[PDB]
Amino acid sequence: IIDADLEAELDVDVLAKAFNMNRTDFLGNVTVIDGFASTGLEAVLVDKDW
Amino acid sequence: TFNDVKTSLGITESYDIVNAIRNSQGDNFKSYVPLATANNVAEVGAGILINQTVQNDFITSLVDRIGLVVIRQVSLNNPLKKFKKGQIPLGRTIEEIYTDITKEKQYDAEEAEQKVFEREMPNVKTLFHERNRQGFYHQTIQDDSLKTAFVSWGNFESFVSSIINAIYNSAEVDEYEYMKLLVDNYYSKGLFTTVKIDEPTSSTGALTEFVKKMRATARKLTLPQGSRDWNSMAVRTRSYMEDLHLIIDADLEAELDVDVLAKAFNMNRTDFLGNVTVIDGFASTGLEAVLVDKDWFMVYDNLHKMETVRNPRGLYWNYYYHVWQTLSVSRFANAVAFVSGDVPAVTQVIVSPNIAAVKQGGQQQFTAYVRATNAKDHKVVWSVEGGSTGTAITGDGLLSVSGNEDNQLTVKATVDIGTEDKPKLVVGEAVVSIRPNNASGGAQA
Amino acid sequence: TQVIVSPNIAAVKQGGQQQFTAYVRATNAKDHKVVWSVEGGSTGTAITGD
Amino acid sequence: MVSFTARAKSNVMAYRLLAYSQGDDIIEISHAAENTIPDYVAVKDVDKGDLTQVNMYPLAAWQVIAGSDIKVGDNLTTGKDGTAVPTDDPSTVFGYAVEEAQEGQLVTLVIS
Repeated sequence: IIDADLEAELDVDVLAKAFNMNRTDFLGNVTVIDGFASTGLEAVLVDKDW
Repeated sequence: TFNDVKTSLGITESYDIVNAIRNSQGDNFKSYVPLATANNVAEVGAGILINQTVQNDFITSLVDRIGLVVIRQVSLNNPLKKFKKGQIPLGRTIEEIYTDITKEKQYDAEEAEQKVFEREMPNVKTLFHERNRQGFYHQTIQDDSLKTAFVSWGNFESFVSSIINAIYNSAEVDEYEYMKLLVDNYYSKGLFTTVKIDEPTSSTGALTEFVKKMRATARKLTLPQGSRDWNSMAVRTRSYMEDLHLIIDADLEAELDVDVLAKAFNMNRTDFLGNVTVIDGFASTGLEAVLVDKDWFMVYDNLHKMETVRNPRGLYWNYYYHVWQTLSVSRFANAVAFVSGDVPAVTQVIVSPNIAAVKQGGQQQFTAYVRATNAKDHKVVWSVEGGSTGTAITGDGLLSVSGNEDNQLTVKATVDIGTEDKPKLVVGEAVVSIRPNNASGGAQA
Repeated sequence: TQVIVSPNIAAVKQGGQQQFTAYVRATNAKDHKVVWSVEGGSTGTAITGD
Repeated sequence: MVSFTARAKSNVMAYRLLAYSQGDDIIEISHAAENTIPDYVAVKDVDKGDLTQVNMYPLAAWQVIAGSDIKVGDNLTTGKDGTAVPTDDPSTVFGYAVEEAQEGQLVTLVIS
């Protein structure tokens, strides 16, 4: 779970991620959100059964 | 039975999100202001332990029953079980036999007049393995008591099976750990072919070099022509890229994936560094990673079954899932350790025909394979011990039996590294029994 | 961040024992020695250092 | 074990070090005095007039309330309220710690 802005920063600057732009073998099922309200919370990675 | 139960029992709350929303004034939490029941969603969301019986909202006399029971089916697997072999019911020892290639003679019909029946011995070496771990998984299921917590046999039975599944999880996870142990053990014995690397978890250059070294290694390991340098035996063998596996700590793995683009490009490719098995960190220090041919593992199942017994007094069942297994490692098949930081100049000298026998007065040529971490040729010194007689060995590794003793000679290949004040005598050892011959002699001339 | 105490729920008969385990979700700084304590009505009733 | 009847004479608290005295045809028990060697350890709260029992057995170790912070291997003696505290005077040592304890926590001890 990650917002679009950070996601974009990562897509462009980190080539490993760019190479694996849509691969769930790299990270999880990247789902883009509006943004977390909690201050400092940049991203969360959870099990689908969470 | 409980009474004074908090909704936030073990909650180390950072801040009260409810109040954050309540006091929202153009801040991020304004996005939750439009919500209608946010206060309750937060209050009893995010979990909830214990269980405080809740009365019905409309009729307070009535209580709300549980609508759904969720019995989890989570199963753990041994990431290394793909290296397992078959079952061994009867017997305990496994003999691994591996032959070898043997030189090349030149066609010569003239010579062949007398060399029919020349006699040329095979180069066969064996290893033995045996049942090792023998444990079991003990659980009590007091079914009759459990029944008060269920309203249906579907759920009841599901629960019981989750316990049984947990037993299987327990077994499979421990299996993993013991296989991990095999790796650290083999390493602790200096049997992996070692590779000196700089701490990869530092400079990206080190990470880059680390990858290059692994790639170099892998290509050598699968080099069809065969090699005698990638295992703990002197035998010539080979691997397949799909049979090579990389045993590596997730942290380092991530470092490599991100910083090395070649790794990223081939992150999804088994033809790059073989198959990859990401693990938790090794117990050994410098052991950063292991590249290994699947046949290296000699893990066989022995006895494994579940025994049960009913306690007629306590109305319960005990389950005893036994797991006896032969866990071991072959010295054949290729395997490489990537060791960060300090390494020995020589890790493990190997001597040819480790197990040999020779007639009184006969001779046997040996070869030493110095597993150095450099290309400096640290020089082998041949030696023989147990020589109750003048039996001796030549400087080229040629053992020559006196013609009369038999004392299971110890053949040594000594490599002294470092200063002679701290003579680090790395020694390869072999043993030679002496077959009776009683040939006429005493002194030549 | 948080400390998780093993069996959230126990049921000691009196004079019996129950081993609890703390899972300190530190983050980076390897914090250590957990102080165990227990609250109740009848005096005595206590937890060992482990 | 060998059990016998004894009467508390001063609000016995669990996990406290106990002493005893000869009372009205019965052994009376209470918290051990400060800086001495205790005889028995409480494992139940027993009030000033309450009657209870003692279970005799050469226990290897006792679990008592630490009267102060205790380091592994510390020689222990009685402290305030019958708690166990670190010391260095042999004549008051009744055992020693085999585990760390903070004040108010239980500390396992081995008798000597």
